[PDB]
Amino acid sequence: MELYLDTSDVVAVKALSRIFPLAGVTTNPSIIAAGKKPLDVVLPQLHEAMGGQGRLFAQVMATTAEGMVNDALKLRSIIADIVVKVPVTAEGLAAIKMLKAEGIPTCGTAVYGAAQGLLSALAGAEYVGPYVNVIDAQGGSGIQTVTDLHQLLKMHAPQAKVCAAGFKTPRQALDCLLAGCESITLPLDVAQQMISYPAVDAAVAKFEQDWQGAFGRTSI
Amino acid sequence: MELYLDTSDVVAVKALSRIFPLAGVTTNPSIIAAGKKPLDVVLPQLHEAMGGQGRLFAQVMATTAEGMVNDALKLRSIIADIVVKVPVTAEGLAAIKMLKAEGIPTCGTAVYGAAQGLLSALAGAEYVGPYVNVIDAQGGSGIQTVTDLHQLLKMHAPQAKVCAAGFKTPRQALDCLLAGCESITLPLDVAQQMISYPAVDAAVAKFEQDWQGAFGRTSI
Amino acid sequence: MELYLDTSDVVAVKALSRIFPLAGVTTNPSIIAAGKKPLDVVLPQLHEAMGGQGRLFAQVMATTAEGMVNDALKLRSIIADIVVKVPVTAEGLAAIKMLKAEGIPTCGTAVYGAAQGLLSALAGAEYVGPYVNVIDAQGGSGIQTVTDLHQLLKMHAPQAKVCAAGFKTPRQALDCLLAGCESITLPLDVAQQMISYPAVDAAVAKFEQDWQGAFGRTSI
Amino acid sequence: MELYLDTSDVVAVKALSRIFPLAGVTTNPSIIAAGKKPLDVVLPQLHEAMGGQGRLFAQVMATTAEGMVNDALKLRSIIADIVVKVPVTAEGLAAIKMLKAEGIPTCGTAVYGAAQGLLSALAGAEYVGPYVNVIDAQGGSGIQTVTDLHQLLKMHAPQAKVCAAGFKTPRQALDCLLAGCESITLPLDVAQQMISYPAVDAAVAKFEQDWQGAFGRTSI
Amino acid sequence: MELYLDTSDVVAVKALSRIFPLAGVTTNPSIIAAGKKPLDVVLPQLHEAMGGQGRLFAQVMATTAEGMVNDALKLRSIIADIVVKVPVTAEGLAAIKMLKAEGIPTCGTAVYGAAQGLLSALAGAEYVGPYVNVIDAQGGSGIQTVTDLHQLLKMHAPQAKVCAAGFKTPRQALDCLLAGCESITLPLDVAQQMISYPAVDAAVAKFEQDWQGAFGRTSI
Amino acid sequence: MELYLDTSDVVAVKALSRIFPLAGVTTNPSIIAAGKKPLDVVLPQLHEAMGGQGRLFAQVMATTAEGMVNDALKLRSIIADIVVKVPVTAEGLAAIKMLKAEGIPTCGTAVYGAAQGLLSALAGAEYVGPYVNVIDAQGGSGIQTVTDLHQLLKMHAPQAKVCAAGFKTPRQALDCLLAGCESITLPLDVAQQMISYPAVDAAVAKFEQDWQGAFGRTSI
Amino acid sequence: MELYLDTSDVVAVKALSRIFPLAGVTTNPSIIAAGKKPLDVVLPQLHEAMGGQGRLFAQVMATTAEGMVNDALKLRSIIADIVVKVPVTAEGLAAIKMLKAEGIPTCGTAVYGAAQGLLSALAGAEYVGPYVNVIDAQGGSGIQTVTDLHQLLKMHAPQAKVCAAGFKTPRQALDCLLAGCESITLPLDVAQQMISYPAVDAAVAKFEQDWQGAFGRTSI
Amino acid sequence: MELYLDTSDVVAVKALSRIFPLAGVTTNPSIIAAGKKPLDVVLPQLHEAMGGQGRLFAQVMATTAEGMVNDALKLRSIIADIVVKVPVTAEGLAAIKMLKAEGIPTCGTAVYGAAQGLLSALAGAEYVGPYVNVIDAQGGSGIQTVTDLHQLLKMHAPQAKVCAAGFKTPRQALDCLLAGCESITLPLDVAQQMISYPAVDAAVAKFEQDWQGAFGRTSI
Amino acid sequence: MELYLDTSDVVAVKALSRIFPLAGVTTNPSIIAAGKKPLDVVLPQLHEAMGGQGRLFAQVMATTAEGMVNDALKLRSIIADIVVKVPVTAEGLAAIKMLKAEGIPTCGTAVYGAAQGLLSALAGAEYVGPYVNVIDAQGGSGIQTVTDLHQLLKMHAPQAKVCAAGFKTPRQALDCLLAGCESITLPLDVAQQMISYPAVDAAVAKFEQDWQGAFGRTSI
Repeated sequence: MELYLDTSDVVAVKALSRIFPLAGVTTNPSIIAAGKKPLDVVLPQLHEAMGGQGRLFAQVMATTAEGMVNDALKLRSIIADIVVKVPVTAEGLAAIKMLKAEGIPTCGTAVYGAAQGLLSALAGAEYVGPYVNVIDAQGGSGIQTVTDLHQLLKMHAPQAKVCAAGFKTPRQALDCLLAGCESITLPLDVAQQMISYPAVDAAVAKFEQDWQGAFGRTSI
Repeated sequence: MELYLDTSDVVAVKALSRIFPLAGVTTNPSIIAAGKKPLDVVLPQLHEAMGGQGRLFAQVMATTAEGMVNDALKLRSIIADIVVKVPVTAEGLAAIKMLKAEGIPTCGTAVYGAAQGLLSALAGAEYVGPYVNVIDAQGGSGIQTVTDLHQLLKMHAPQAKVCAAGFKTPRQALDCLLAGCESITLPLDVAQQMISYPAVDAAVAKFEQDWQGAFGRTSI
Repeated sequence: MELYLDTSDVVAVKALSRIFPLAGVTTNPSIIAAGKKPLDVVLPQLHEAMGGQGRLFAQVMATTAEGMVNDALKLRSIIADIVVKVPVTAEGLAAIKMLKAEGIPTCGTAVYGAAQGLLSALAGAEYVGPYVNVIDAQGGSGIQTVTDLHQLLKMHAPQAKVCAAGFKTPRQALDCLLAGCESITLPLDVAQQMISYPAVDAAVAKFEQDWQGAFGRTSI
Repeated sequence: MELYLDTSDVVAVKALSRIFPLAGVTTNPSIIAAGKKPLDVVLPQLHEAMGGQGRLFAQVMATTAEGMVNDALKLRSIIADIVVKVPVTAEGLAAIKMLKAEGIPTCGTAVYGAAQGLLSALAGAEYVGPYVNVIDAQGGSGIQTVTDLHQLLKMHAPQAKVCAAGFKTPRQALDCLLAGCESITLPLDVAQQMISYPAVDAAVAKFEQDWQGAFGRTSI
Repeated sequence: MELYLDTSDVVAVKALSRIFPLAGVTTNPSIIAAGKKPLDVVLPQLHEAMGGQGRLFAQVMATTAEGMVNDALKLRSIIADIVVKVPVTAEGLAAIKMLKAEGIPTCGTAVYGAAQGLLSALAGAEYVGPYVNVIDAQGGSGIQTVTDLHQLLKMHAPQAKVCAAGFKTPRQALDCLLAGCESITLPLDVAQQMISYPAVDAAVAKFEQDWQGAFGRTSI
Repeated sequence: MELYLDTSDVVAVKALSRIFPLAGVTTNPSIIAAGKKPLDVVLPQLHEAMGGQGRLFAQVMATTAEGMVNDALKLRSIIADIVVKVPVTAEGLAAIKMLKAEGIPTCGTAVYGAAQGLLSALAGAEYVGPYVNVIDAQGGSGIQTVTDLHQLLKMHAPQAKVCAAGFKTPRQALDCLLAGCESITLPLDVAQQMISYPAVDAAVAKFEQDWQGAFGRTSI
Repeated sequence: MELYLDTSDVVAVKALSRIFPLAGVTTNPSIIAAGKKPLDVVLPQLHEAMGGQGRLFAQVMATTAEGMVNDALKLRSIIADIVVKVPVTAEGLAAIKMLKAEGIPTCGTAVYGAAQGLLSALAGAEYVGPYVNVIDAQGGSGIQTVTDLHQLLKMHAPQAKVCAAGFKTPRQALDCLLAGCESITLPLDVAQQMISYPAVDAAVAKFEQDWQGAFGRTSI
Repeated sequence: MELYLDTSDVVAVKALSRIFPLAGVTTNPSIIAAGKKPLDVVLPQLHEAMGGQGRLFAQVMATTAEGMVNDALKLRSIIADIVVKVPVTAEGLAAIKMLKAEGIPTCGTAVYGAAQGLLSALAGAEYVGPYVNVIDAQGGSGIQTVTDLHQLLKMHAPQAKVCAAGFKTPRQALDCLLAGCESITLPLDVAQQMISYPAVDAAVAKFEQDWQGAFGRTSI
Repeated sequence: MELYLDTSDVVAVKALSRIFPLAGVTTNPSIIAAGKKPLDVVLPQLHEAMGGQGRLFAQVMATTAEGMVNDALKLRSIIADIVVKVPVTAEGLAAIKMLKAEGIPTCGTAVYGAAQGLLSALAGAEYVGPYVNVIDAQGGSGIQTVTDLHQLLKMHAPQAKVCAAGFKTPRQALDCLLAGCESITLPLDVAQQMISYPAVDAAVAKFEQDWQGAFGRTSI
């Protein structure tokens, strides 16, 4: 499974890169705007924070398919192996098709339904990104949409993967993973929650207390 | 998965060919009549609109099996690699058998039950076309019939595929695809509905608004 | 069960009132605009077309809760026993609360999720109308949302009913009814489709043919 | 449960009335034509065969709703307590409504879908008759349609009952009964099959053989 | 739940009457033949062995319905409150109907299918007896038949009960009871197996051993 | 999937051989007796009707295993590649074992339970034939028995196939096929029913009507 | 729900009586032996520890049914309202029957199967005690046996309750309660585990810490 | 699937070897004692009865692991390819381990739980024998235990098989086989019941009767 | 499947090594403290007790990731092929990553959720050890967490295994194994319970009694 980070925070990415088995860092225009720095500056910094390896995601700005292709070329110039993000629209689907014809990896973002994600995957997208929280806030079920999308990708576009995003709680990520999602991207808060357990600290303290009682020291 | 268009509209087929990953265009005598132009004039136009590639479907008009074979030969003369469509009747099954013996690819159309579609597939048809809307309007369940037909084809005629048609809503197409259908043909209204999401437009607008707020421009 | 018509066509309502066991006619601002006539003119006409009985639904146009209440009072003045419709918003929920305090029956329209419909029902709404086709076109599942809403209403607001709307096919209405919906409103096309079966005509013709063969007469 | 006979055979009805707990005899124009005698002659004969009790069903022949009501009045004149049968069409639904207004029991025949049967039941029909064999031969599932219709009647029209017909095997009748159908009508072949078991005869013969072995006689 | 004994063994019936909460004793011609004594001699003995209470079952031996009625009258003369047993045949169903008209309780024996048992129950039988062992030995499933019969009786003939018989193992009786059967009749071997557990004896021995260890005695 | 015909009607077999994708013709002593001609006369005629290809089934008539083997040798002499049919009895199982040792393909007929069919398959039978209608008329469930038998053959005798027979309706055949049966044999009535749909004829008529309206002719 | 304690520890019973909503205290000969004091001494002490209320359980020690009845009379003399415990054996069932006839409340202990517990309940026992841990250690499933016993008691002996015992973990008690058990008896260790949660202590500490931070005190 | 016989009856084994596709003969100390002859005499006789082929099972009698290994060596001396049987105890598990180290095939008998059977299989046993009847008589479910054991063996010890024993009815064997058991051992009564069907005899008689009616003879 | 022992008792490990098919011995700081001897002394003793083979587990004691790596190196120095254990924390995950980079096998202990275990497995852990009892004593479900963790490992980290720990009853271990866990570690009490069955002893005694009755001796 590929575990990505949904942030542009370089310091946090560096801090969590040595803890998590991160497969990359994933960004969207809102995240970049929150970062306040441009792509040509952020993307090298995020790549360095991951140790020079990993896989970066960036989203296009244009609305026309040709503009999306030009933005994809710019992103590939900034980062050689970047994976574009492209909203799944009519122009988005056209741009995905052109990028597939051009050999540039593409990702179908702004996916709200299983059929839309499947269309993006068939167009040539390597990843299809549904936002669980946005779909849940749209009155639907993000987990059900993600499960349907994963089933469709596996049975119809086996070369495509689902990169579920938009998690408010670690339970959402667990549910998405149990649905079979081949990839997942977590925000900093959710990612930190996934590893912070007070029960683990209590158990470690109890182990150390028993060690002191039986030996009188803490090491070894 | 093969995604076809259930239309004879050349302009719309050309417009949607660059958006959708179309595997071809599918037609029936009613669609052709609505197009008001003959097969020898439409089929070349539909093939050109698809970019010179793809897989066209045309339906025979004869009632006798020998007449159906003659119509299939005429269609193959018009388009070299066309896939005939043949109603699944006694004469239809006979014609499917003869076409299989002749190497011409055939498609079992006018399928109202899973067993009828399985008979068409066993006769030699590569595709079996159940009309979801017609079956639903016949008092039955189009999705259940399509699921049964797909299961029967997969476990009895693995070389045959289900090309579900007759969709009034994108949800019907999604349900058919989740049932495992190897192919699907959408009408123009349904196909357009599959890619038009106001929520996607709103999300893109929000992304651009954040981009402007944080940088003051729209591109890159 | 209450069967309503989602139309403002007075002639069609009159024609279908003697066929269907209609409980009333349901209208929304788009339907009224398509009707091209004002509420003070349409509503008496629709009531008369129903035979002077039944239950009419009309939707408020104000955005503020107090304006919503004023529009509700105007509608009640036009039709004594009309059931208002109110979009389920913050101001919509406030207006529903005031109308409940005022004894005016209210309906929660523009419902996109089960929880929103439950909030409308708890505020005091007698009906909660989710549009199945709109929710389906929003990337979700209209039938699943309707089922969840009905379950919530039955186990939490037993005095409220679900009036499922927005049907493209009779199968959607059948699925909603099988989910337990206490009410359903159909457009003219879907309502007509539910009663027109060619198989029934063929069976009646066969019965008459057998009657002629055995008796040589058509009547009795 | 109400057990009816789908026949106009007076001798067979008399023979099976003393065996089965028959609730009535059910007829359709094809059955009457096979009988070769008119309603004014058959219906008194069928009523007498049942012992002067039971509940007879006869089907109207008119196409217009007013003609349907006239035929219903004629049938009621022939048999005082007869239950009409009326195909579920637009004119059929209108005639059902008029008969309900007139206090004449009505039955919705020629039912091909659950929604059509529910419409007939809501119009005022006490019984809704789906033909399992006809629906099965129409490419659908008769048992599934009957189950859906029964669920709809129970949860929406509790005063209506399902009288499943068109059985080729006793297993179909068993499946319909297990679905909860409140009534069932069997043809003579199926009805006779339901009670004829060679295993029962063998077991009785074995019991008599043991009785002879232990006692030497057959009686008592 | 009514617990009966499928035997004519007077000594064993007396022995097990004080252990089991028996509702009566059930017999068939084979069991009586194995007993080697006539009904007029056995039935009083079986009634006395039960303490003068309980409900006895005896089976008719005639083949014609009138003969079955005469045998039922003879049995009622022998035992005032006996419950007849009548094979579910055409003549058996006729005899059940006559006995119901005569007020004599009847039981539908020789039941091999759920529908046959339902017919017997509708005819007027208070109990319906399927033999689990015989149905299992006939290639079918005795437990499934019993479950279907119980469901049919509960939803169609609520006044009738299922008295499952023909058990080779206590697990069969447990499965029948878990299916909801209102009554059950066990043979001597199965009935004895239901109460003989070596584990219970071992646990009692352990309890007594602990009592001796802590106190030094066995009583109190 | 192998589709056989359960008949000895040479003319009907010839008529349906060019329509259906028949794998052969299947016969039993009752069918042959209805044909009124001997095996040495029928079997060559049935083979010729099938076009000189296909796979014929004939049933032995002896009661002893050695007699069954002799009858199998006689049948193989009449038709070189015939598949014997052998009732699954003790002598039947012995004969199946001897035929397997002799290299003659064998078929286990007269199968009433899943265990009996599995025993026949293990003995060496290539096909196991359960009669759905006979099992259904025996009080059990033919479809359940067929499903259990197919499961057992698949997990225990993978070299054996289930050839379901005894169909009264096409729905039974569809249910058997959906259970996974590798083979099916249909009678003439059921087989003809599977391909005759009035809806298909109506749809073809509508297609021709649209063709005439838009073009003014019927061909091409 | 009745919550009992499976112990004879008077001090612990008194300590836990003010914490738990105990319905009584339950004992068996092994527990009493571990207590090292006789029934005439323990039972008054246990009753006093519960505050003079509640319902005590004691087990007979005789093997013969008459001896069991005598022990039950002795126990009732010691404690007026005690609920006896009686192993479900042949003599145990006889003793249960006599106690039911005598008006003494009885409990079926040493229950290893659902059928044995149902027999005890039908004999007249008000409670049936399956030992979950003993059944689990016997190779079976204690939770499944308890669920089956509860279903049987509810559908056959509605006046009887299941008092599940023999718990090693609180999860076993939770599973038994979720199965519908009307009563449960916990050992001291399991009962203490049910209320001791370190997470609750941590949450309370956090609440008090926030209270101190925001106000600077601990009370109110 | 491997079909064994649970007997030491040489004459019955010889009689049933030519009917059943027996894979061997299985024995236990109780069966041998019923045979009244020693292993050195019975085992050669049973091997000869099977035709010199098949796979024999014999059970050790020692209580210590070393004595168990000595008994296994003695059994292997008597029969070269015998499959030992070893109760799954602590010493039994030790003996299974030693026999696996020694290359002697071993079988885990006296299995009462899925975990015990899995332990035996992991120790090295090729077969694991649970007695369905004994487990059922122990208050548990033999079929559930067998299913759990088979699942555990398949997912944890794929080289081990389940040889279900202790059948009172053929339905138990059918249930075990449907659970996927790779082997089964039947007693003579159950084995004979599995092949004796009166319905098959009746069907054969009907076939011969039709043959006589149409031809006038019995052969061919 | 790998069966480990969750103990540091050298004598018990030696005793149970010849009975169980142990794959190793698992230890934690609390277990080691209970052992009262250091790792450099216990680990050689535990390895010797297993016969010089097996796979030992030891847990690090440091809190920092670098200290965890140093402790892992010390453990590997003590035992060449030891499998470390590392609590799944942020520092624990970092240490797991470094150990994977260093080629040292690692185990993710102190796992309280499926997602935490999956993170440990992705970081590089060969095993993931959730404590069933510790999770159950935290208000959750240990079996459900173990099942979710195993599913996640199989579908996302196929190279990792689940080593379920913390069992109070053999039923917990059976449930974990039925969930598919590739490994399991048992405490001495639970391990002993899995092999000690009084029923097996009774069956062996009965076998020996029959042997004496039929032969008069105990051996062979």
